[PDB]
Amino acid sequence: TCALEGGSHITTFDGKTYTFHGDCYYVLAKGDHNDSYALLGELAPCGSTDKQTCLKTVVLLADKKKNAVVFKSDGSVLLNQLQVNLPHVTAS
Amino acid sequence: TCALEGGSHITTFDGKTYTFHGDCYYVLAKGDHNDSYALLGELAPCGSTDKQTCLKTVVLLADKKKNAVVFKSDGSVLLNQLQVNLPHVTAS
Amino acid sequence: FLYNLTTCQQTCRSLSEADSHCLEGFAPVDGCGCPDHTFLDEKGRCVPLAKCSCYGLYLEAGDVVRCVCRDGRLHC
Ligand SMILES: *[C@@H]1O[C@H](CO)[C@@H](O)[C@H](O)[C@H]1NC(C)=O
Repeated sequence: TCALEGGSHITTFDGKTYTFHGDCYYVLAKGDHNDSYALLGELAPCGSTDKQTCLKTVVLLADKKKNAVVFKSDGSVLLNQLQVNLPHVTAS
Repeated sequence: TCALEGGSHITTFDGKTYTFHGDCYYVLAKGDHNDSYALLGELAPCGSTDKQTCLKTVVLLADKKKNAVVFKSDGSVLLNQLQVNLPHVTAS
Repeated sequence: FLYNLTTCQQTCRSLSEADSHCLEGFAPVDGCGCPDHTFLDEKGRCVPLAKCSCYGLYLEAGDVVRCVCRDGRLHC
């Protein structure tokens, strides 16, 4: 289990907790082969200074990287820039 | 173009118009290989007698037959027994 | 307010599939939910098991197909 807690506290799959405070989209986990998946995540400043950062958007690029799923920080799950209704059960 | 007009007037891909008046789910078109797709359609009686039939439900079994899409006769497009919001653009 | 809310404590529409979407392997979370019985209805409060729903559109507990709408399962 990899965890991304607080604004900036990454705990890797092998222990190893560390603090980062970024401002970009970052690759959190991706499969190495050519395609499999890629999990992104926005770690941008939410408060006043640059040291007050927050997670804002989780992006999942699945199914041979042709389906993009976006998890905004107000609910609002949207598939390929279009709102979806939950639950949403598919084949993969 | 294959057309299914009225309650019961099938026009095949090669001309050949005919009248049927069924009461079941029927296979309208399906791919021959092992999977590709299958398009069903309900032709059930809607009026009083059995000769007053209507189209009621179009069922599409796509993406290696793991995704079922249902077109009821009041709008109400639903994917895998769950309502969807339109438009709904995917990879396939 | 619960401390052990899980995916498969859902409505009787989840009982219509009952093997399609349960997804074991996650962790329980804490939110608003119903107690050990009286499963969730289509909207609003959670009525008991006898007059839950019959899920197609979720029909009320007075409809006869020949399947009388009953507690969770249908006599089909
Ligand atoms: C959660 O724990 C309580 C114990 O107070 C009990 O209702 C039951 O074990 C759990 N509830 C569920 C699984 O709905």
